[PDB]
Amino acid sequence: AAPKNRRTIEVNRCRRRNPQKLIKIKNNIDICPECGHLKQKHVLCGYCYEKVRQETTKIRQQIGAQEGGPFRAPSVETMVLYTGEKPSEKDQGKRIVERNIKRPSWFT
Amino acid sequence: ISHGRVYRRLGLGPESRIHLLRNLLTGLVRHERIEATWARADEMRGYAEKLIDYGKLGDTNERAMRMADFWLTEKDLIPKLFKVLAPRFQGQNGNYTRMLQIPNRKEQDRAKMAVIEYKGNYLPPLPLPHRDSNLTLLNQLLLGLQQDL
Amino acid sequence: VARYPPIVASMTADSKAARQRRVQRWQATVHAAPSVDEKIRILTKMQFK
RNA sequence: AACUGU
RNA sequence: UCUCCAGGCAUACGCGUAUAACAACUCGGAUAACCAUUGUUAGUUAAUCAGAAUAGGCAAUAAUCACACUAUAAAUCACCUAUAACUUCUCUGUUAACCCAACACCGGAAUGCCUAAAGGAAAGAUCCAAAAAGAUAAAAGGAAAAGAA
Ligand SMILES: [Zn+2]
Repeated sequence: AAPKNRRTIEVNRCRRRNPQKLIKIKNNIDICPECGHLKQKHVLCGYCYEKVRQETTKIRQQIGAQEGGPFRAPSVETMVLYTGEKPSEKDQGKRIVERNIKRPSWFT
Repeated sequence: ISHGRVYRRLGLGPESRIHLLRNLLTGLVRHERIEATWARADEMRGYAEKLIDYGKLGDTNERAMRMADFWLTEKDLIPKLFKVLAPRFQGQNGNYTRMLQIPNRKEQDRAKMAVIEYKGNYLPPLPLPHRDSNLTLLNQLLLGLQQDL
Repeated sequence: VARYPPIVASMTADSKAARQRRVQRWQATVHAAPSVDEKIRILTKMQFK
């Protein structure tokens, strides 16, 4: 079955310009205090998350080199230490990861 | 028609879902923080919490050893669960896993993204939300009400 | 008294370590070839450039 | 005839 | 690294640079990632692999592990006699995920070895509508198992 006649632009225009078919505005936009960038109320910041995710790779890269092989996951707890920080007695008996950078302000 | 459903349909079948969940659980244990789709992350959150209980049960438990071996493909992790994860969560009675929403992937599919991590980990803290301080005008007004009461 | 599983690569995985484990399984069969001629046959039954 | 949601 | 799949490798034929590196992100891939796209530069190595004198004389009896043994469809130049020449290694083929089907077509495509050590990925996301298709399961009964004519 094919259309019996051409559909008029006016009829077509009304269909596409009906409110149901139009793009709706969003009121859930929020600001990120940490980075000062926009975010949604139910969505986290990304500018700061970029630092966190990349820092994780840098920390993970250090971990990968230290292990040196697959299936080498330690059976003991692990800790990350940055330059200017010295291991404590409580840190004994735990895998220690050394980071050349200083302790990040956000990281505690 | 998803009324009363308590299980998500993932993978190519129920076995694939277990294997896909098994792979996700193994990866999470190794790294302690993994980013995945929100639907899949929610489904696997319950499994991770129960796994910590199995570690708490004890190494000598035959069921735990069988459970740990099946769920963890990489066998180096089996000592870790009983000697790293289980000792860490001994004080905790639950809520071992923290799941939060991440901005959706800009990969042309706009999948809902979430991050699931084990609490008490050595990884850098996630950017968690901070509640409003009591110094705010509304809270201070409520503080005055509290003092009167 | 915990029967910890061996820390080895999974046989069915698609990786270098898994491939080596699969290679060892065949190499065990070669070690299990009694006759010298069978050893030669197994080693030479496939033609390669 | 059996067989099975025919 | 993990999960799972199980025709792979050589030659022929055909194709003719689709090969490889770099740089691009417009066009091409029926979307991206990435390139198979665009531009530039590079490539395939052979005395061993492959392709590119004359005149006379004379021939009964297959193979089949060829012996026995039979059979019927009836199944192999040589070597002698003369003549002629008289010290040689160049040329060409060699790449590729490739061909015939208007297409990056669920089609067609010879031989040898071997059957996973080789070769691979069904999941763009979310929802779990109805209806429809495919698959699995059936209380009691058995046309409302593999047995006979
Ligand atoms: Zn921020």
